[PDB]
Amino acid sequence: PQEVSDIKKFIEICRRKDASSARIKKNPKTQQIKFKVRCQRFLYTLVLKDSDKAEKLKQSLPPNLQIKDVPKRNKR
Amino acid sequence: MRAKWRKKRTRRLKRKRRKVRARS
Amino acid sequence: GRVIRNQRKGRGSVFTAHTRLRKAPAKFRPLDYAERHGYIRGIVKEIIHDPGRGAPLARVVFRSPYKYKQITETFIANEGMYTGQFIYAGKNAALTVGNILPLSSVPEGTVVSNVEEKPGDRGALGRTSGNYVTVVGHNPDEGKTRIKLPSGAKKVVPSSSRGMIGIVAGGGRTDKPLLKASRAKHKFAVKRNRWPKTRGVAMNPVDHPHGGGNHQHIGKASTISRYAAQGQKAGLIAARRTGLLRGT
Amino acid sequence: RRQRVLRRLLVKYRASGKIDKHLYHELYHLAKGNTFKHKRALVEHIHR
Amino acid sequence: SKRTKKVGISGKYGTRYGASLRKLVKKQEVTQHARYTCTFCGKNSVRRTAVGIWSCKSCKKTMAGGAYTVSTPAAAAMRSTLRRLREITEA
Amino acid sequence: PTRVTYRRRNPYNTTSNRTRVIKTPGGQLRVLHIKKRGTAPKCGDCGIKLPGIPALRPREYATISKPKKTVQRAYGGSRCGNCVRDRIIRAFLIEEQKIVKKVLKEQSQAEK
RNA sequence: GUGAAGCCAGAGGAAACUCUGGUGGAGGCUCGCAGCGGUUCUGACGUGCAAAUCGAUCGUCAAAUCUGAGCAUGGGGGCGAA
RNA sequence: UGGGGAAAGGUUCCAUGUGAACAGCGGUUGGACAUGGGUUAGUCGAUCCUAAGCCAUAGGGAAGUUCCGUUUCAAAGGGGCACUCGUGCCCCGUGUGGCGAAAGGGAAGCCGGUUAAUAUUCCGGCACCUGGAUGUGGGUUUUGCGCGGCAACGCAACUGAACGCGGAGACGACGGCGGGGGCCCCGGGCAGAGUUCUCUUUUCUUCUUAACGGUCUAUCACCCUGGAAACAGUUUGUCUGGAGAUAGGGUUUAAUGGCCGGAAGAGCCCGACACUUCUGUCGGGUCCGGUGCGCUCUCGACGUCCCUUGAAAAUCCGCGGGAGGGAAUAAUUCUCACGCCAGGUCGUACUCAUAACCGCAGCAGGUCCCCAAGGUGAACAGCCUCUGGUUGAUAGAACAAUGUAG
Ligand SMILES: [Zn+2]
Ligand SMILES: [Zn+2]
Repeated sequence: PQEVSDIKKFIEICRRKDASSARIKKNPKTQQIKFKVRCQRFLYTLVLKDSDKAEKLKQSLPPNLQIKDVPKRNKR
Repeated sequence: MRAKWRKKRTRRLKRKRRKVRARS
Repeated sequence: GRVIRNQRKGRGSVFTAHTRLRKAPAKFRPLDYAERHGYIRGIVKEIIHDPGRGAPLARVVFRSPYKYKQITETFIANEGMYTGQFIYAGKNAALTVGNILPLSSVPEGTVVSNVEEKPGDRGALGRTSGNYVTVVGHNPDEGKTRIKLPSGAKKVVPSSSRGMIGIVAGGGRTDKPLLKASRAKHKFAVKRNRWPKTRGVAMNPVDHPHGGGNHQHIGKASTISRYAAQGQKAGLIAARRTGLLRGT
Repeated sequence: RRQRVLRRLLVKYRASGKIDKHLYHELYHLAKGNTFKHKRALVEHIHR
Repeated sequence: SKRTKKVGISGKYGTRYGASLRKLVKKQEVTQHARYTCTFCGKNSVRRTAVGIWSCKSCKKTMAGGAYTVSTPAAAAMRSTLRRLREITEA
Repeated sequence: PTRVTYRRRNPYNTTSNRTRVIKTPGGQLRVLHIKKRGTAPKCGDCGIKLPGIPALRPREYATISKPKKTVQRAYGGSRCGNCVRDRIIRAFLIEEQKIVKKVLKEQSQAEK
């Protein structure tokens, strides 16, 4: 697990030759948006508190990879 | 400074030089 | 009968010497050109305690005259030495406490310690806690020197024998009583397995020449001849005399 | 417990300025010796 | 508040070992646990570590001494005579 | 108040089987086996612990970058910093006293 | 439980010095659980639970204390606080 | 009389079935009988290093099986490079062999779930170490091998051969004191449960957060200014100070401390709907404080005792020294970030004991350790209780003598 303070370098990570997967979790209780991406060695997390930079960012990341919002209660 | 690092770095240097020489 | 106790000690099975905690033996340097014609210097790095002995030891570091290296030796420490001191060794070294001189470059009356019986054997004569030897007189022709030993006897040794100036540290170690069986046990448990000593008069006739009886008594005489059979020498061997001494 | 209480009080006074270092030192040694029994006794000595 | 009148440091031994031995060990025990003034740095911070080794807590120097005393009368006499002997012999 | 058990085959408390009681996100009390404690390197001639150098096991020192294992001056490691100052002073003075004595002896011998 | 050195304060005296209250925590010291041992009942059982055990009462308990694994000594030989 | 292990045991573990024999009575039950199934590792061990000790080599004894000998009166090795290619060349040397620890030294893995029987190994997620080849980003250089701080020193890097110096591995017993994790105790709040003739804003249970990283702090100690007697600072325990105290300002070894990622999507507690099953599904909650000569583990600064001073080796790092090599369109031997490949062999079931070991046996005997709740009480004393485990030792009837125990 590794942090990313800003937004610019986060897309730089996602725009890499081995970024295989990504996902998006939203917490209603604490009003938070977490962007998680899975590279070869580490798992990078970006935390946001806003509500509109969330969706607009999602169109900025490359189109080739996929994004699945995590569903509450996930079965084996 | 282990002998390994000294030997490994020299071997790595020699291999790169040999490739350059062949291309020339 | 069986073999008596003082015969079993020669097989070296249980009665050996414990030597795990001893690091090195105490000797001088070997003879060399430098010490034989001039002098060399060393540093006193540490002063340590080795178990099973009085007379603390001193670690001394010298350089090497032939190679790029440094050698370290272990001497017995004389009363007065301190860490960081400068020690000298050779023919032309001044005579202060600590120095190492050939015994011929020494005036009569000085006390020394750790003297070589023959030049090169690296120290044999006086090396216990608080003892010393004294020089008495010289013989420049056919060089030979007479010395007095800590027991009273006198000896003659070659003039190029070595001795290191001073008196061995450790002082009067044997002045306070041990006062406790535990202290005696701890004293001996780092040298040899000999402490608890049984009394031959309490033995059985199969065990010791003094053996049994309906009273505890030696029976025959206790003075044993010098040319006797192995297994008989148990008592006062070759005694010239008995009783309390008076004159000396 | 008692020793800590007395020493804690004394440093407070010296910093505030109610006493100075000479009286402080004298009282500290008077306290190490079994002189004062509790906090009340100490202040009375200071006041006198 | 003296707690004794003659026994002293040898009071740990209770009523054991006999009066004369207790009184005789006091002579060495009292001077072994004492504290002597250093010779190189001047502070009063010298204590015994081993049977013949002494060291200063402040300068970290170490010195070989007596068994139960930083120095012994026999050693001091020898050093003085030897120093006197050498000077006249070389003069 | 649940009681715990070891997790390896060594049942003895032999100064190399070190434990630590922990509570787990499952609501249980377990044990983790921890390693021994590091130690800081000492000075080459005085004996005190050098400041600015971590305290690790003798093999973990092979994965750390150099500027984290030394300080930036002569005799970086193995010397505390007060002892090194003595070295410069001592060296300089001995050299100075050397030349003056040498010149004094030769000039005096020249006088004869 | 008792309370040795070292340290703090006070009081008496012309002086030499002596007393009193604290602090501290030494000892092959002491009462007493677990472990170790085996005094008495000359108790139980005595073709036994057992080819040496069971019960009550006892000795020591911070040191000459108790103990595991690896190694050495071999029969007129070993080892033995005997 | 609980939960797990070392030595020892060797299928005793699990399922299905069962006549006779065994379980000193019975037996539908069994550690017995019959038929099948069950033990997955780069991270746990062995494998590596030496200790006490054992055995080869050079040699010398003895008629001989063999005894001594372990650095000794020995010509005893190991390092580098290039070809066309194996052949050839060039340097350093007194040498200095093997075995021996599942409790000594030692590179690296945690959580959740799963089977009738295994799991730190299987499944999902998130990491780490060693070895080997290689590329991109960044760094350095025309003053050829970095800058800043007075200083202790700091940072994402920031050449270093022969030879040499030093540090870590690396170590006794006891006494009190301080910090931290875990347990115990007290108050409030939300859910569920017990009791209720009378009383009790009542009693009980759950309220959890791993390895691995980032960032901010934490005793000792060290640096700068200045110069102390009317002596001061100060520990429970009198040590410290012109060899530089008090005071003011700083640097640094040491997290099992706070916050963030991992991480709520997990686990746990309630409520509401469905139905032969194959099956499930949707709502909530998962907080805030205090206290202590409390018990246990660990860390730190102190002190005491010794005619007692309390192991060695493999492996890794630092420094002194300056051999060689290196750019101006690139060159690069940068211990920085990311990226590629691989990690062989054997053990892993179960018991560890009033029935799985040794005592002729399913024997009141013996056999090395780890964790340790509430009450009374000085207390691991004795007595009662909760979690957890048992209810197993041939039975029924009557109460004479003599017994054993009270
Ligand atoms: Zn001194
Ligand atoms: Zn230093």
